[PDB]
Amino acid sequence: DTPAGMMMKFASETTKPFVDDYLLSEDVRDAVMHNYIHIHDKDYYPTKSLTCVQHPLDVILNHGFTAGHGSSRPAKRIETAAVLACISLETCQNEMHGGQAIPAFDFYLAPYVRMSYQEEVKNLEKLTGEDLSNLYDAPIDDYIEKPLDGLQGRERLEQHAINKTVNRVHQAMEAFIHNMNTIHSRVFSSINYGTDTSAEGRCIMREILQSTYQGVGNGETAIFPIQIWKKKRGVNYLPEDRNYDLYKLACKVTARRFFPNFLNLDATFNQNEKWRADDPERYKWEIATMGCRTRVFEDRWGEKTSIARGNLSFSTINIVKLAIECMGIENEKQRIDMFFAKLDNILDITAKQLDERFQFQKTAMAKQFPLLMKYLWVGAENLKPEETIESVINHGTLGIGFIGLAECLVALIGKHHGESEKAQELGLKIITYMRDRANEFSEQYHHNYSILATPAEGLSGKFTKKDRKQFGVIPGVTDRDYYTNSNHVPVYYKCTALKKAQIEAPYHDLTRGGHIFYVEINPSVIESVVDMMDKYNMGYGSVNH
Amino acid sequence: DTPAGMMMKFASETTKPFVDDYLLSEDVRDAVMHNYIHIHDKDYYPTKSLTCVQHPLDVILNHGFTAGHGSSRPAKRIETAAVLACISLETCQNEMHGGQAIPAFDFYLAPYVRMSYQEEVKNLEKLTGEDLSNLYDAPIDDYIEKPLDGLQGRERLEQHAINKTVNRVHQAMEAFIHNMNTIHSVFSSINYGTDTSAEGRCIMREILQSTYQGVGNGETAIFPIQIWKKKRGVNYLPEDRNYDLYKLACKVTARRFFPNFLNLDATFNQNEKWRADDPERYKWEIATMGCRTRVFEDRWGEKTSIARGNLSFSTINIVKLAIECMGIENEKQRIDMFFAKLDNILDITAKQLDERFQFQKTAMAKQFPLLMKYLWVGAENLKPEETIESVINHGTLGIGFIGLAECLVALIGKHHGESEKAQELGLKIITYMRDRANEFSEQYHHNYSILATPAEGLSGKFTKKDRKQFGVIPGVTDRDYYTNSNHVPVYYKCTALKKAQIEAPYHDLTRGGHIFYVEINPSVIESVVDMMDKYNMGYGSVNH
Ligand SMILES: Nc1ncnc2c1ncn2[C@H]1C[C@H](O)[C@@H](COP(=O)(O)OP(=O)(O)OP(=O)(O)O)O1
Ligand SMILES: Nc1ncnc2c1ncn2[C@H]1C[C@H](O)[C@@H](COP(=O)(O)OP(=O)(O)OP(=O)(O)O)O1
Ligand SMILES: [Mg+2]
Ligand SMILES: [Mg+2]
Repeated sequence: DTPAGMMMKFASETTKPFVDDYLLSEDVRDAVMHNYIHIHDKDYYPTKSLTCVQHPLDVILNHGFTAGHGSSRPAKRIETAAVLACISLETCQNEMHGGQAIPAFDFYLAPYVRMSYQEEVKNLEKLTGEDLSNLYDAPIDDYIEKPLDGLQGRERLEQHAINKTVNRVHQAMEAFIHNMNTIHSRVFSSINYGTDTSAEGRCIMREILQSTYQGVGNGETAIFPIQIWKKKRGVNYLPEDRNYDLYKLACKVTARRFFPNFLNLDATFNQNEKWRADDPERYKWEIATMGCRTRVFEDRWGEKTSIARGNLSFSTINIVKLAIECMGIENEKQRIDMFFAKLDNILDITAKQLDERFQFQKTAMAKQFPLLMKYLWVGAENLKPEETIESVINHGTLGIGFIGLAECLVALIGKHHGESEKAQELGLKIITYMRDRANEFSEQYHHNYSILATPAEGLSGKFTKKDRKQFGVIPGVTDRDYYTNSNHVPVYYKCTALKKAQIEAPYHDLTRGGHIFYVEINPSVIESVVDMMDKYNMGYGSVNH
Repeated sequence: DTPAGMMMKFASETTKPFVDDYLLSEDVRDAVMHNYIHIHDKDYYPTKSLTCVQHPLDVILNHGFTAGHGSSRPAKRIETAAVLACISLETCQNEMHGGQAIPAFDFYLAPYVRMSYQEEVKNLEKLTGEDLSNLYDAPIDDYIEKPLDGLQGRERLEQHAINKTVNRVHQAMEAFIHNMNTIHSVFSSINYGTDTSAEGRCIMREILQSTYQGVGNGETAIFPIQIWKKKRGVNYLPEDRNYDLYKLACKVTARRFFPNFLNLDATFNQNEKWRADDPERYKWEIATMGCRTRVFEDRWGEKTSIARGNLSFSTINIVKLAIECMGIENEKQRIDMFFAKLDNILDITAKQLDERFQFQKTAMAKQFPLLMKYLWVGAENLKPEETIESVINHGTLGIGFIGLAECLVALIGKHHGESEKAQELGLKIITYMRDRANEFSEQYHHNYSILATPAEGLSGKFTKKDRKQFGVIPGVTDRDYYTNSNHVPVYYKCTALKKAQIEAPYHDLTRGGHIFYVEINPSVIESVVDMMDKYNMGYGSVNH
């Protein structure tokens, strides 16, 4: 109970009551206290703050940032480039109410391994006068480390120059892990890597994979940052691929430290038509994600990219409450036919909730978000510091959620989708109907809408605690607490690894906002999980304990 | 208009009235709503947070800190030491409502220059097989940079190994200055000047040369606030060891208006256990922050400033009483009414400080991570829930005033820059407060002091309400922006010597804080410091 916690707690409790009675609609706020819709991050509504963003780190490292009275200059070393990444992540956090992500962590910091190598290559000609003017552009397969025991030539001062760069990058990544793990006040951070096939890129991947195995402190396991591995055929999946070595190392780390996660880049819906293996800027047309299971890929009025975009707001739905309210009728054809009428009126209600906040997030000032509306958003750099930022906000995304499929799969047929085949077919109808209605609203409201599988990181037992107080204790529904996740097989049901994958697989295509796959337990038991993610279309996956 | 600027505004607006109506006493609330006492940091009352502290960095840097789920290990390089210092100064800011100060900056960071130099030596023996096992304990006069154009043997490796340490320390100090200046969405101070070893001088020079280049495209920085410590026998006279750094500091202040100056002789900053050969002599030396705060003596402990600090302080309005005392014709009666109107308010302020002290106790050692574990004098002897009560008694409490010149014109008609009768009456209103502070310290069993408030959040609060109540009075309520504690008015044409002579005597009486302010080559700065030494000053600042 620090003073910082007691200050934000007061702020949170004095802002939500004002939001409900002065900033919402009588039609929408009616369902926000009736166990139908949960408006995420309601305490930050009066501040016109967006949720999360993928940082375009190339615009800050090349030309410095000038926020407030603090002015910086272009970086020239690995040490100063890694720190500026933390500064950007810790500064934009005070302007947005969600998480911060770095897409293409390998791509972004790759050039500054080269610059730090040229600095050493001219601090060794000072002691030893030599015209070493060719190591600037010398191709290097990778930067490796080995004993300097036996060498009597230029290589002994060449391999040593590589030898001291890895440690100067080794400490730079160890400081990155500790610095993002020391939350003093009261910071959610995520990094994705794996798709860069160069010497500079591969140096970053190994040196942060070996610092998440030793741990923080006296051997403790770190919690932040959240690390994600990007898997693509032809690069790092098959044994013949270039980065197969670094794929078989991340599975060893996950067997003792439970990181990183795995992102399936084939996925039949993560593909793009302007991705080439020879493009220096090919990282634009690749999917990146955060630890909150958020996807921002497509665009109805722009190019298909994820950099410099993000989420604006999202809300969660209670599909269990509708199903429980539909009991009593005997015939099964009418209970199911009444469920979809109770879902149409809440999807339309949710859609107006997002639009009413889109207008409020408009008419803002670019100076309310320093370092965001000047360097981080797509349409910035074309606005005076006060000119009503409106022509850059249309590229964001809006989300609609749901929770508790298994419980609503036992309120109409009696058995959930882990012990019945009739229960699995009805599960794809209660989801594919929601996906279709998002396209109608996006054309109607002139925006981007999507369907989300909510992480339930702040909604663990809010719905079931109040559902018990209304209807009672119903066997199999309100008798366990802790509603199951989006569509997962219940944790109290004995199921094998394979049978769990065949059931949760089809739903990932329908939900374009986010999804995950969880397995609870040698690295062989970890690679077999990733194999299940290729035999079917998965997208995201995680193994923990 | 940032969201973090609206959330904090909401928190303050919803927290202050609750403090007013459900946490104070009636006798103190009545005065706090009646332009007599202003309570500093009123919005942070319900959180049992203290104000400021001087960080003992040695315990953190020797054995690492474990706050929350983050665990750190002992440092081994200059970069890690500086980053750990920044982390400590940024973490404790979330547990206290005031500023953070680092005393003995050079003393604290000296050994890690040696550690980095040893690392460089052992890295340079790697390339060329040579037994350089004696440079670990080789005395060095100082670490200086020079060209390497022309030399050979076992000296261009052991002078260039020292020529790369200076760059590493230089970049470390530049990163420190820039990181303490970035506004994410923090008030910090560092004190240095008294260490005479090679490493301390290296650190002092490498930060003084960077507070001149500026931040960004050669722009003047604002943070951290830097303070220079001046002592006879070390860095004042031309014969002294650190005279060159003193002249360099004057040159930097001549164009960037930093650092300030702290007079260590002062007749009241002296200590009886300070020796020139003590490795721990920095304990018995005065340190200050940018908010004019002094924590030196102790009625129930040793005389030091490390690991101590302030708990709360409040400001008084002596102008209101003097304005209220007008109308009577004779001067003796008007003067005698003033001290009567002052005594009761002094007692009220003492009671308020004591009651807030009583509330601040009964806290938990787990409400201030790393503070009640590594940063206080009596910590490291408490279980994480043992209700700290035996470590809080070493803090301090503060009573302040504002507007001496205006109260000097409500009784006699002239302020203490145009009369000698008005200068004698200004040395009574402060000595009475000092005597009453000693009496209350004897009574309430605490430590109390008198302060000259910085007026960083009280600039025009009092004058508007006084104008609304009494009217417009020529010379009193006609100028806006009440003068500072005891300074000569800015609208009076005065030289520097006369201002120094007028303002000098008050610094001994005010043991909480004070400053001497001058508005414009290092010749002028040297003259200001000479004026400070000629009388007893303690603290001074020159800036345009
Ligand atoms: N920015 C940071 N914030 C918090 N802790 C940090 C930061 N940077 C480094 N640390 C931690 C990592 C270590 O536990 C500790 C000391 O770092 P360091 O000097 O590298 O020592 P070490 O013993 O880990 O190094 P070596 O690898 O040479 O043995 O400080
Ligand atoms: N910790 C930090 N926090 C914020 N800004 C920082 C930090 N460290 C460095 N900076 C800023 C200030 C510098 O002007 C800028 C560039 O750093 P740096 O790599 O030292 O470039 P430079 O051009 O000053 O170096 P050089 O001394 O080689 O000329 O980064
Ligand atoms: Mg280390
Ligand atoms: Mg630099």
